[PDB]
Amino acid sequence: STELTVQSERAFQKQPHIFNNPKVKTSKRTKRWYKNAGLGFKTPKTAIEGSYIDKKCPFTGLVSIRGKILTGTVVSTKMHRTIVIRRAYLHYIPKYNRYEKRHKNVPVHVSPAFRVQVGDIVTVGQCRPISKTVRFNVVKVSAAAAKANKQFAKF
Amino acid sequence: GFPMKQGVLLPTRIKLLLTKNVSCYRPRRDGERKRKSVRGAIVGPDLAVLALVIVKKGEQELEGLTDTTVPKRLGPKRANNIRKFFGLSKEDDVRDFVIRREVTKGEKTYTKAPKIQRLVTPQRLQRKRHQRALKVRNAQAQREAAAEYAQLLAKRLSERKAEKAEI
Amino acid sequence: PRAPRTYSKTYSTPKRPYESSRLDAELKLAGEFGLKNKKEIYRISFQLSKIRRAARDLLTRDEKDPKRLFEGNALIRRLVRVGVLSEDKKKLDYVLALKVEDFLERRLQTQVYKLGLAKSVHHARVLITQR
Amino acid sequence: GISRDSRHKRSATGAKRAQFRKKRKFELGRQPANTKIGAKRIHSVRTRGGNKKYRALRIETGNFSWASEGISKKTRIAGVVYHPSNNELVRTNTLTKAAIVQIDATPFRQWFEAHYGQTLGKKSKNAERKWAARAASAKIESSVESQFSAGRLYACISSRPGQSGRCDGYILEGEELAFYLRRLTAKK
Amino acid sequence: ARGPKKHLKRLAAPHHWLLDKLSGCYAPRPSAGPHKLRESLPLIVFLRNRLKYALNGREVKAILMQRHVKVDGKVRTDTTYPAGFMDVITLDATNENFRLVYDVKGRFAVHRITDEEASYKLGKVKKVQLGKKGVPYVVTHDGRTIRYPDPNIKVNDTVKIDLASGKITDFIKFDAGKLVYVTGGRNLGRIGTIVHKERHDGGFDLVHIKDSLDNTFVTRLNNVFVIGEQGKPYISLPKGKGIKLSIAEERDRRRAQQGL
RNA sequence: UAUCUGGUUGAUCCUGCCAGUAGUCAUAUGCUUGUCUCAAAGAUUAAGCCAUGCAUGUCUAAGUAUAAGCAAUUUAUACAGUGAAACUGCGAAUGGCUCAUUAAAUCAGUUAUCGUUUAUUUGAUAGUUCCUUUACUACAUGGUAUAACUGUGGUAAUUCUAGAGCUAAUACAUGCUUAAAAUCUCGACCCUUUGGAAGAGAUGUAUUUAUUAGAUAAAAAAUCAAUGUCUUCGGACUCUUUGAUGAUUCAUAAUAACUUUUCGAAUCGCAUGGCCUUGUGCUGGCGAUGGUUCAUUCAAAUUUCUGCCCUAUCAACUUUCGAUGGUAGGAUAGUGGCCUACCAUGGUUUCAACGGGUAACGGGGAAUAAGGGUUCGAUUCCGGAGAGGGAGCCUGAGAAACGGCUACCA
RNA sequence: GGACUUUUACUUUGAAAAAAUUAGAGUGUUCAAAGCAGGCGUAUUGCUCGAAUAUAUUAGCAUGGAAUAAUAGAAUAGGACG
RNA sequence: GCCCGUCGCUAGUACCGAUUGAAUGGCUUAGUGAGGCCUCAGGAUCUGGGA
Ligand SMILES: [Mg+2]
Ligand SMILES: [Mg+2]
Ligand SMILES: [Mg+2]
Ligand SMILES: [Mg+2]
Ligand SMILES: [Mg+2]
Ligand SMILES: [Mg+2]
Ligand SMILES: [Mg+2]
Ligand SMILES: [Mg+2]
Ligand SMILES: [Mg+2]
Ligand SMILES: [Mg+2]
Ligand SMILES: [Mg+2]
Ligand SMILES: [Mg+2]
Ligand SMILES: [Mg+2]
Ligand SMILES: [Mg+2]
Ligand SMILES: [Mg+2]
Ligand SMILES: [Mg+2]
Ligand SMILES: [Mg+2]
Ligand SMILES: [Mg+2]
Ligand SMILES: [Mg+2]
Ligand SMILES: [Mg+2]
Ligand SMILES: [Mg+2]
Ligand SMILES: [Mg+2]
Ligand SMILES: [Mg+2]
Ligand SMILES: [Mg+2]
Ligand SMILES: [Mg+2]
Ligand SMILES: [Mg+2]
Ligand SMILES: [Mg+2]
Ligand SMILES: [Mg+2]
Ligand SMILES: [Mg+2]
Ligand SMILES: [Mg+2]
Ligand SMILES: [Mg+2]
Ligand SMILES: [Mg+2]
Ligand SMILES: [Mg+2]
Ligand SMILES: [Mg+2]
Ligand SMILES: [Mg+2]
Repeated sequence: STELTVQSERAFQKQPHIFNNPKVKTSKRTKRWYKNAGLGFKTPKTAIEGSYIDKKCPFTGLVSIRGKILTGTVVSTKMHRTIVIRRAYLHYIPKYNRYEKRHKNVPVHVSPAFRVQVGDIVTVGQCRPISKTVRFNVVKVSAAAAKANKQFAKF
Repeated sequence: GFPMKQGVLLPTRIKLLLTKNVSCYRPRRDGERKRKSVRGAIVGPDLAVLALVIVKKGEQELEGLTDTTVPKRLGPKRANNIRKFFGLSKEDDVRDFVIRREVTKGEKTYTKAPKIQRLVTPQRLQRKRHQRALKVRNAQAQREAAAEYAQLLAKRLSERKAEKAEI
Repeated sequence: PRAPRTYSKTYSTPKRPYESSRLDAELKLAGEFGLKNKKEIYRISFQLSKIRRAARDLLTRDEKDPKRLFEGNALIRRLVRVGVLSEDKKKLDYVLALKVEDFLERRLQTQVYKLGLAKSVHHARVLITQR
Repeated sequence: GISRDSRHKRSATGAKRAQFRKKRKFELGRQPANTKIGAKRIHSVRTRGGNKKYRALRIETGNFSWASEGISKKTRIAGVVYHPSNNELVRTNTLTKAAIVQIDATPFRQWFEAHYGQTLGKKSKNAERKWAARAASAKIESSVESQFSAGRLYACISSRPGQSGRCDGYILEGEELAFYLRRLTAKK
Repeated sequence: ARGPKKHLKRLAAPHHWLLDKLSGCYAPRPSAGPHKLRESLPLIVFLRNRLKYALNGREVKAILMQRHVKVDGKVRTDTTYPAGFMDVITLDATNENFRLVYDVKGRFAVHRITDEEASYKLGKVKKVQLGKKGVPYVVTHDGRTIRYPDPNIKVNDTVKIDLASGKITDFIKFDAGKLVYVTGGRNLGRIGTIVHKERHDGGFDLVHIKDSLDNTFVTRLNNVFVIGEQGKPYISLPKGKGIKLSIAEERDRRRAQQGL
């Protein structure tokens, strides 16, 4: 989420230990650190191009992806910088030798390097407990908008 | 029978949490504390006994007090304590100033002295010598191992530069 | 806290309690092999019962399946070992046959009688239990 | 004691949970140092596994880095001036991580004027050499240099006094200094 | 539950020890040491249950306190000292040397080795880090730290270790086609070369293994212990040579040697 | 190891249940009871209550012996054998018991720590400690204060203890030391260059902060500021050094400082030997105990994915006084609304949330044999939880401990 | 090493996998329930086979299949390749 | 022939019901609040600012 302001806190937002020396006249104002999260997830350009802070960003932040790599589909984007995804799955019930639809909602952090919207399929990588409920971080959007522009006005 | 306890103030009894290292309590166990009654440090007619400690003798002699005298049980055991209980400098050599206690084995009187401690000895000096030695000997051996590696690393460079000149 | 001593029982009892044919059938056996119990027959029925079950199972597996080959062979050689399974009929479709009497015939009780040495199954009992 | 379990606390669904087990000491918490300014007072607390933490309560000096000059100096801590977490922390002058302080300037002044021979604000041989090498490097920065004239430099505590007994930080600079000067007056 | 657990219920003992069910209740608990609990062979077990030298546990302490047994060169006097795979056990009296190394059934075999081979060992390097003051060290599967290894030495290579000294005297890279001993899993005990490695970034590389009977199987990396070249092992293997036969093949062997 | 029979009618065929039949690591009770082996057993109700006894203590050649203890001989006038008491160290967090609580909790299988603590075992690991640095610091080794004990006492009464007099250390508390070298800052001077310099300080490890190195996605150029090494004095720089991971601000190192300054052996047992300038000189064997840091091993703590019985006569639930998320802090061993402050309005639900019930600890498993199933698991193994109920906490690597303490209730 | 990849179910084979219980091999506890022993000689100075295998399924992991059943695609061309 | 209900007897079960009835258990507002821990102080005594 983030959007705008960036310096919109009581505390000055900065990536830790990424010093920019005022004496040295640089042409980009703020030096920015990023990383390649691994498992072949391209660190998107919006992160390197970015100016947002977010210490829970998998590419510009102090977290790491390790453990489960799940996909699910976005079902709520009301929380600032974090989303909820629904993970469907059929649960096999032996005696009847058939299945029942089940689901689980899962809370995941979402870097302002991404622009997620309800409906997208999203791949998320497990990280350290990031909050009370969140153990996951949006790592790539295997979607876009789900054809939004293709319902416009009349001819 | 409850004891007085210095510094309570108060002239009665109270119950206190006591710890290690304190009057009127001996801990049975590590970190044990026990809540126990204690008598205050102010004297009243409720005391069975006072404890008094003569500070100045008087005009006349108290019977079994001033007129009898009782020798300390033990003598100095630690080296320098023997020194100070005789004032000797570190020249006199202690072994002859250590106290010796006579004791009869029927028709054999024996003589047992302490066991001086922190006595400077050959065996101690031998172990001081050794320790200082090991540090240095190790240290020297530790550059060698480093130097042998630095070589192994340097003459690896001259194999990845003679390889870079083969092709 | 010590490993369980394991156990299990060694007989099974007829579902139908009072079937007159099975009763005569059982008694005859008892009077032939010097048994004292319906249990000494109950026991063997149970032994047979599992042996057959094993064999039924093995039979459902493909011819020359490893388990079948290995575990069938074993069971056959175990049966031939004690003289219950004839040399000819040595391939488990006849262990699938196999009667109770084939088993009772091989008890020390009977063997002690079969070559004289007692001249009555009961003299054979008494001798054996008497060292 | 203070407990850091999650097992109090409702579930994400909003469910109430039963008590499962009693508090253990391995989920324990202790109370804040709320370390204040002046006259050293530090107590050690024995933490898990052997191990000491040092609980600064009262502190008057810290070790403070002038990052762009690549040096650090120990100064008196004048006082707290801005805090993003709780304004009470400022009013009471409580020292914590992230606190904005004023410090002393005079140790940093003495160094700078000895190292550049320039003096802020307003004759040896090798000394002359070294100074002449420098400059084109002594051009400070308006918003830092002006602070020296007051004898007081804004700085951000970067250590944890309740944890380590140290009250350390860095001089504010550039953008970060811009940010709090704004807050200071645009709240002054 | 409040602290380090100190007993071991017989039945919770590892199976490759071959302790009996009854006669007691507890098994020995491996002391802390060079080898993990569940992949170890406590001295008590070796001196009594394999070698049959002791009858009591009481006589194991008696044997040991005279410093008869020594492991990997050193004496060792702990009854339940954790001996393990590749370690070397020596009885000076009785002039006997042993190496601890696996069956084909996954057990630790009693394996007599010669006096010379009895003075070195192999170590899987488990990690290679840069240590304090810039000194690089390796760490082998039995928890030795060795300063200044060969720069070419990486994790998963095996390593030949003096014993008399601390030092390395040779190493073998983890390459396609190098003699391998399998230490864990079902295929514990099997031996054979290496066909190829499955990668799987982020968890459990797989190592495809073929033996000298053109028989193939797989294990997690973790379970693969390099020990030489196709042909050339760097230690002597137990009889069987880690080949594993079907229950049929093993039946036929055992009933082929039948006529007294 | 795929079987049924009796009972509705006058008789009949059905539906349908009652009854019969068989097993039960399934309990009780009754009658009866000779032999072998095997051997469960106060779970169910009352995690109700408990007289008495026992269930945790522990010493190697190798921390402390002046027992006014025993022993004598055997070299021992400091000690030296043996050894009560006591100090010191370690252990008492294991084991054993029970099943009250507990329903997304526990637990299982499967994960994670790039999210931490870790006594011990094992393997590595320490030349730096003082000081304006010639009249110099105990290192051939610095300080007392205590038990036991002696002796004077108190109370009906306990593993209660007071006043007085002694004396130990691997207890307590202090406190010296070692090679050479290189790199840094300063800099008395001298002389104008292109500039150089004697000599002065600093640099163990750990702590805290800030800063930098930690390259590598194939190749090349110009310029600014500082400024390295080699001149055939216009200039060149030629070879230029790099660890791991899927991934890091990783491992490791460098700069400026910081600290009521961590560690850097004032210890013990056996042997007594070399060496010459003959000082009781200087050296020196085997291994104990300790010690900082890293590794290892025994662990721990959290943790990902999925899986629980009945219930809608429980449909909406969650933020009171954190419910869901963001920033900062505080606290923790450490992540995290764990807690606080500011800010926002989120989070779960017919794919059953939330609530209620459970005569519910979970699992490995048990019973029943066509198959599919049904029912059970307090209970020999793994995990969890508890010690009459609650809470608090001391010691310690480890306890929110109960054969530990503190408080309240009973 | 780079640069990018519609998404699922199902099925296969395999890894990871506690013992005890269960199924089951070997062995004459005198038989048997058991146990994991034991068996050969120079029975005077020791030789030797063992202590298997199967099941272990939902979920997660890894591989092969591409039928059956879903998902996504280019129509205001904001399509595809260079 | 069968057969329905009121009414009467004996015995049993469960329902309703004044008693704003009673008991056990789990949570819990408000008020009072032990104790240890942490902290501002204190200073019997006892040392070289510290205990
Ligand atoms: Mg929001
Ligand atoms: Mg001494
Ligand atoms: Mg406080
Ligand atoms: Mg043990
Ligand atoms: Mg991993
Ligand atoms: Mg009738
Ligand atoms: Mg009739
Ligand atoms: Mg009629
Ligand atoms: Mg019935
Ligand atoms: Mg009970
Ligand atoms: Mg019971
Ligand atoms: Mg009752
Ligand atoms: Mg004596
Ligand atoms: Mg226990
Ligand atoms: Mg004192
Ligand atoms: Mg100490
Ligand atoms: Mg570069
Ligand atoms: Mg690199
Ligand atoms: Mg680092
Ligand atoms: Mg001599
Ligand atoms: Mg109801
Ligand atoms: Mg937050
Ligand atoms: Mg709201
Ligand atoms: Mg429902
Ligand atoms: Mg219950
Ligand atoms: Mg159950
Ligand atoms: Mg159970
Ligand atoms: Mg119960
Ligand atoms: Mg407990
Ligand atoms: Mg009770
Ligand atoms: Mg309560
Ligand atoms: Mg308790
Ligand atoms: Mg206990
Ligand atoms: Mg499978
Ligand atoms: Mg098995």
